[PDB]
Amino acid sequence: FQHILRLLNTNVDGNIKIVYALTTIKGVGRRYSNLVCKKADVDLHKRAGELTQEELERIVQIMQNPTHYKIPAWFLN
Amino acid sequence: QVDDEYAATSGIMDPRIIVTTSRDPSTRLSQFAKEIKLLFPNAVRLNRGNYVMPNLVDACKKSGTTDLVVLHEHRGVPTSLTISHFPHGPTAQFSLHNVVMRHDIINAGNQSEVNPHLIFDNFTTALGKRVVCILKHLFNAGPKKDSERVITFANRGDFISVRQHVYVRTREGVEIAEVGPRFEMRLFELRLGTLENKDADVEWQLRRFIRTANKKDYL
Amino acid sequence: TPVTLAKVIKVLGRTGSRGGVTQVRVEFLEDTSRTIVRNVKGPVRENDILVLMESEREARRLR
Amino acid sequence: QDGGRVGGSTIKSKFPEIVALAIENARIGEWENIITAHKDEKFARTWDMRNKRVGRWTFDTTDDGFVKSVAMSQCGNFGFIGSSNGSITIYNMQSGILRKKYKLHKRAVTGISLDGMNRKMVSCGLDGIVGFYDFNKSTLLGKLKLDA
Amino acid sequence: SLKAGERLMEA
Amino acid sequence: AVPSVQTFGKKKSATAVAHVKAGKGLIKVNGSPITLVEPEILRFKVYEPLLLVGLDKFSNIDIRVRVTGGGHVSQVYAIRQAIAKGLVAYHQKYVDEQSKNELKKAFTSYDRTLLIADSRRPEPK
Amino acid sequence: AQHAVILDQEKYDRILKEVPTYRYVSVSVLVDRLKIGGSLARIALRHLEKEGIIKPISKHSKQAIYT
Amino acid sequence: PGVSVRDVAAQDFINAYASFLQRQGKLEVPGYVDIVKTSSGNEMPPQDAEGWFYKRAASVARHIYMRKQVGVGKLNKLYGGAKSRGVRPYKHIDASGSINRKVLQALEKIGIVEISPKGGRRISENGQRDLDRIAAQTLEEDE
Amino acid sequence: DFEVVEEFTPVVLATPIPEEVQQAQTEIKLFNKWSFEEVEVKDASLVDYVQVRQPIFVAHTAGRYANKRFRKAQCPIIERLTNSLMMNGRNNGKKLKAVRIIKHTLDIINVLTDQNPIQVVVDAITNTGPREDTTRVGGGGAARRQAVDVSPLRRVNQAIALLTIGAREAAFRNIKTIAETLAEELINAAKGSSTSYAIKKKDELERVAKSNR
RNA sequence: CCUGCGGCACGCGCGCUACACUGACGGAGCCAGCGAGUCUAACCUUGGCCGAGAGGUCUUGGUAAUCUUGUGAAACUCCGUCGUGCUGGGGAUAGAGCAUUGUAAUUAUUGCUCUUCAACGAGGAAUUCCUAGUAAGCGC
Repeated sequence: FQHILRLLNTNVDGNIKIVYALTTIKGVGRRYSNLVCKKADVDLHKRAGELTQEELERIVQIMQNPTHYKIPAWFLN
Repeated sequence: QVDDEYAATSGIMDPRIIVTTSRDPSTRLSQFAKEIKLLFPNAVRLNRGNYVMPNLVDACKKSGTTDLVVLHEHRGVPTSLTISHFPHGPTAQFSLHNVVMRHDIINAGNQSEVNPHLIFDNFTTALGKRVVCILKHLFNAGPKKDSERVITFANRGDFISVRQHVYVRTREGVEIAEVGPRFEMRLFELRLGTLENKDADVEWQLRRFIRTANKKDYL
Repeated sequence: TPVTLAKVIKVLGRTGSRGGVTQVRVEFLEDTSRTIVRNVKGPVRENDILVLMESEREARRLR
Repeated sequence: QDGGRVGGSTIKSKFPEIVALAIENARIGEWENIITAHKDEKFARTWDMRNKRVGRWTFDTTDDGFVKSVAMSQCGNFGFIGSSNGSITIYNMQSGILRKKYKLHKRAVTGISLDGMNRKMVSCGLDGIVGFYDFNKSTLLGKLKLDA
Repeated sequence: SLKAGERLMEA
Repeated sequence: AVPSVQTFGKKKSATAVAHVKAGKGLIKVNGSPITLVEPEILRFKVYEPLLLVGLDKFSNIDIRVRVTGGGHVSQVYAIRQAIAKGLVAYHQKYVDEQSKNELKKAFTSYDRTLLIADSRRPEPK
Repeated sequence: AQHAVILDQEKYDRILKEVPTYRYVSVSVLVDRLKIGGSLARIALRHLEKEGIIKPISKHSKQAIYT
Repeated sequence: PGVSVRDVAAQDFINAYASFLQRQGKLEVPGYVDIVKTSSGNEMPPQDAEGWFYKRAASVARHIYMRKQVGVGKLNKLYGGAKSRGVRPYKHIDASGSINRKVLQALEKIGIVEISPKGGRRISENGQRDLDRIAAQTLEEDE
Repeated sequence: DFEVVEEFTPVVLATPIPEEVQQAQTEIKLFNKWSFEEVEVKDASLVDYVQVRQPIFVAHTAGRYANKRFRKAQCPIIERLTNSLMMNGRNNGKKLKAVRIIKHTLDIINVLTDQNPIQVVVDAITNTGPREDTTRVGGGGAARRQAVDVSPLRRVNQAIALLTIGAREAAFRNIKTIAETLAEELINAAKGSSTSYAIKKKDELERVAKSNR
């Protein structure tokens, strides 16, 4: 367990769901945070204080580069 | 001579009238129906909601009332008013412009509620005598010679202007003061049926769109 | 603290009582002899049983 | 009514002789009002009085006993049948349908009645029991035993 | 001023 | 021919046209069995004419009911009305009379709204 | 990183060393100070495995877990 | 002793048949199917992007079955809900046309429906068979 | 000794009526679970105002109870408890939500205290309804609290009011919904544990009325 | 915020919104009534097809208890996700793009799509409407 963490210059609070912890990043939708956990094969109902840095950057590679991971173009911010 | 609809009742039976409101009334006009309920005697206020105009008419001819007073409003300011005599009698949709509700002013008290004298001014036209005989029968017959409140219906400039007054008589002059609503009022259509009917014969109808519309009076 | 029930005989009319409060001659249930003129608060009719926390006071007018 | 044909000998012989009859005259001319119990038959026929004819319904005992006593309600809606094995079947009189089957006696029932108010019902057996029924409810009110 | 019937009772 | 009896059932603005004919014991509402009525809590509000009198008396009859108008609730008060009326008007026609007065006294003691339309016509005070 | 268990690896200790103590619901399981390094309601979950001898209650659910 | 889909409750039917067409595997779910919102006044795409298109075909089949023929403009209005306009009043809006048109072209390949005369789409004798089949399977779920 | 045979064939239907419903034709049960028999109002003077004699299936008798003065008494109190649950502008005119709460609430009272839910609800109303309530006097501008007695219809009306308000207020910002906290009320109001809303608030209304009488 | 009345930064009146768990969100269940609708023209519009949507498009029925339309309206119901955190409650302010009406949309006509995520934790003194299918909720 590691609490408050930094993803794409944004401090992500650890004791909440990653489907909702990613939504504190500016502009990214709730459904957009719902898709990336599905695309990165991450359990939706985990807390953000989980998720080892192996599975973190796979979310990062999808989130900062959407169009190379079959993300629909309307679904960006 | 009284009108043919009012002829059988004319002086014999007191009227009983109903003041009711349009549909989901604003709290300003739901006050204002009570000033109409107070301006006449024998007036009860039945709040209307999810009644239809058939089953509020048809459940009123049954119970037996002389006529029906329904109001409308714009954003709290009441605008319209109809009186409709029930035993297949006429109706008169009035537009009323300058209103001052009684609840705005001060807690000066409460009205006299006794039988009023009336004042009808400047009714010359035969259609003007229709509006006389259709308004006059909303009051209980035969007021006392010394009752103290008098209700004026004044017709300067085709807008029937009605005010409510009390009076006392001093050693020389009469001195009056105003209670109750100020109206301007204007009838604009006059059916021979009730306000239910909507295809009855139109005795009079305010034509707006006519080359000589602004010229005549009672037209 | 024993509680004595009472059955209502006759509501009282024309007595000048404060609004909301009505005045009632009750009859004791456990001994059908006595009566006590108590006041009610809610809506009451005859032939209903009323609950008295105290028997011996006998309520007068409330102006 | 049913459509299947009636079972009987084609050389028509008369009904076996009648040992118990009951008749209540209250609803005559609209359905049957005469119930007769024939000698040594497990059923017991009905008769219309006004048309002078055997009625269309026949009443069975449902426990293979001989009918020794019959009665009708004063309203003329219920037909009692007292079997020779205790069973008191109560058939209705419009349709001939079965409604209630009473079981108190063990020997032959030899008389039923219903009171005037259609409330209480009696029965008497060869075992000596005189049972007193309620009929609105189906409860046994009481039970009396004589000697013989 | 007492209401009548009460003024019977204290008289 | 076929013995039938047609009765109506009416709540707020919902009709209920219940044909009752001698048959095998199926009970349909809008071409669907009566175990599939919509509001799912008020399903026992329409089992009342089934279960008050006893489910035996439906063994020989059909109850075809079709409803229009109304809402979710005010149709359920129409199918419980037209099944009660459609049952108690078949025993006075094609079955025995003493059945009918047993039924009409059964639905009465439970709820009289099954039979006659409780019309909430207005009152002016 | 660092072990993916503790404080909650102690919260485990005092967890199964007090849960059998009380017990009650999830609003009550809210006590002991529920934080990250694990999860909230999930507590009762792995607590459905063994038992205790006491009560419980559900929310969006609906149960009286004899944990 | 015989079953029609009308003998099976609405949902438990479209539930077991939408999971029959997934195990069946031949449907042709089109190319997008994760990104579309399905309707007029919708907010989010379906909460189950796995089994929704098969949930919806399994609905569409039970609906054209019970009817003579129903077109695409008709599936929209059935599947359109109320749209929240925000600070404005709610009103009815038809669903997405491409979706329900691509359930119809795609149920003609498995033969569960066919072009009708008079217009629309109609259930095919083969799809009338399959639907009656699983209407029994669901009926018999009672062990 | 004696037997009545009233049913002659095994009654089976072409439409399958389930096993729990065909069993329900012997006694009428509330929500097909709860018997109105063996349910006694354990306080006299409250019989003829708490009406549990006529059994009912669901708590939805849509009959007219507002017209006469005391027609309100014969409402079967389980419905009269559901009617006081829809008292808020977020809640007016939603009865099927309220009936679904009570059927979920009456289950909870069983699971906790096995007895009956409906014996508890009757025993709740007997406890919380006050016995002497205090009224305001005129007194010529200086108002003192004058203590009087209370009619047994008001004893029921205010009892039902305090329970549902006590449940609606205690479940204001909690994970516990209306359904569970009301069962926390009625169980505590049955014992009169002074840890419920209404047993507390009665114990001012009978406290204040003792102070000035 | 919308609107009316005053005032000329503000005073007043009618109102709409939400503050959330009796909720929101996602599926799913699916039920009204009053109504309107095209000629010398472009009306109400099913159905098919295309578009995440808004909309587009090829066709059709209807001068109408005939076709739209069973206006499959909304609250509401169930199953699920959220878990009391200005939280997933609330959607103001605003950035960027795509549509529609129109000779003309800048001072945004409106609609749609993504992002931005404010006040507001039940509202002082005041004060409105209301007695049964009504009050209030809710859509047409």
